[PDB]
Amino acid sequence: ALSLTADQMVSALLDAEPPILYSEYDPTRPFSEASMMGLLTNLADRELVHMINWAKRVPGFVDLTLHDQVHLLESAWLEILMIGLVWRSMEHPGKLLFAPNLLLDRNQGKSVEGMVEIFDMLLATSSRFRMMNLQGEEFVCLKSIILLNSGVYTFSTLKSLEEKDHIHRVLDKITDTLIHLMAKAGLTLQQQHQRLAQLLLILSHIRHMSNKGMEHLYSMKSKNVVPSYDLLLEMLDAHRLH
Amino acid sequence: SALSLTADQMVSALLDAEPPILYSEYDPTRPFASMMGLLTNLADRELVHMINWAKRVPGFVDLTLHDQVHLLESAWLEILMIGLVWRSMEHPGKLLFAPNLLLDRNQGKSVEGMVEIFDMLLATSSRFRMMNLQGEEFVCLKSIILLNSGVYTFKSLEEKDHIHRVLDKITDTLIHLMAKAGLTLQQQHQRLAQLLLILSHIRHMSNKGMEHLYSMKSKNVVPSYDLLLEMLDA
Ligand SMILES: O=C(c1ccc(OCCN2CCCCC2)cc1)c1c(-c2ccc(O)cc2)sc2cc(O)ccc12
Ligand SMILES: O=C(c1ccc(OCCN2CCCCC2)cc1)c1c(-c2ccc(O)cc2)sc2cc(O)ccc12
Repeated sequence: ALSLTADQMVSALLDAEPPILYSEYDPTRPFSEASMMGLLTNLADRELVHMINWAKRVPGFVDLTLHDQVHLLESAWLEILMIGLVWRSMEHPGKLLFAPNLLLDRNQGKSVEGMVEIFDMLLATSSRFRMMNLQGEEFVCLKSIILLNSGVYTFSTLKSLEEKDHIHRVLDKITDTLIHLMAKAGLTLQQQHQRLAQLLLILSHIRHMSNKGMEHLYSMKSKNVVPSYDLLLEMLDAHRLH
Repeated sequence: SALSLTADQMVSALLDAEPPILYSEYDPTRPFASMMGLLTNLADRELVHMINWAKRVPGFVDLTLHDQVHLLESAWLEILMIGLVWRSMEHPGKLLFAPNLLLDRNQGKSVEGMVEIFDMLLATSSRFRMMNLQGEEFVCLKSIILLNSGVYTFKSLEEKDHIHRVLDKITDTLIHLMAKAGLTLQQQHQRLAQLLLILSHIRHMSNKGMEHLYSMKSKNVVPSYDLLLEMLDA
């Protein structure tokens, strides 16, 4: 993994991209605002399975222990859902494209108590992507950075010092990769550094939205909010029988 | 105008703007639970010095008062935390809230819900330590937190463009520092990225800290709009 070129890094990330899923309901029937959370929950749950298989294709990720793979996904899963949402919504001002058949605006967000504030933050992030003219190759680098970065500070065993050093090396490679993309695009050295910072600073906002969103989901008092250790392990820990 | 400062002038302005290190307010002859009262009192006194510092960050006072207040509302606990982490850098295993208030994680356990965030703060300090973070870099990072934390949640696009122009100059300033220190272009990029990724962790800690503070049902957690505006002293 640490021997990939920038071009190989981009290529592997582009190839790992998960599909765009649809909301599960009959589109010949009228839409009901009262079904919204149900629809969003079912969508998130199905997306999680594809997220696990995307994560396994992120260079350097399966080199980690399964325990650490689980912890990174525990920390990052809602951030990853959210940056994916923002990316899908970038070309639809004022809207959030949860699915091609589930395109919502903030007035619809208002029907769920406590949701509109987060809605508004997601919309502003989509606006920022648009203002920056964020490219696909840049987007997949950012999403991989979220996966590797978000949980790396909340995990001192010898094996684990080895894990953190590996993560930091892979992160350095993704930085090189972003710079390569920007250079190949024709940006000056000054413009490369400035845009690199602009991209990375957005990740602080994505982390903020993830924490506000998590607090919001917990406030709904559903039985199931986060993916369990066991659920994630089961999905991550495949046998070699297939 | 602020946008015309050189990288060297930006660094000097930020170093000179640095706030003082305050002490905890307690009688050291008296027996030492009341931990939260001490920390609350400390943070409350730190805030006015934070406002004086923000007014000295180049470009900040070119914003409307309304927008200055919004930025401080968003950033104040992050700023207190990166300050704590910086002060704690040479004290492995402990958090230097003040020179007369140096606590370890065992003392953090005495307050329900605190030790998890305590541990995150200690880890961030260790990361700064291992990166050999310099004072010149620290004051750039802290200025970035002030300008960046609220910029995605706001004439208004003129204000945002201004903020992003100032952020760009601080990026330029960070790179300049690293170049003078003899880092290669590759190392310059990589170090900039490593520093900015730590800011996501600091945002995370601020979020969890805020939840914790709210979970204690205290008199009040966030500084009000009116308090901040008053301290800005129009
Ligand atoms: O609405 C959701 C959402 C709903 C349920 C979720 O989790 C359901 C619990 N489930 C339990 C098993 C493990 C996986 C999660 C997650 C997101 C989405 C979001 C959200 C927005 C605002 C807010 O205040 C809270 C969340 S963002 C998002 C992106 C998606 O691709 C899908 C759903 C979503
Ligand atoms: O303990 C505090 C703290 C206590 C009270 C605070 O706010 C009190 C409310 N006050 C109201 C008027 C405006 C200012 C805030 C803020 C921080 C500090 C921190 C903390 C750590 C862990 C955790 O779970 C929660 C907080 S971090 C910190 C750094 C400081 O320089 C000072 C206090 C602190």
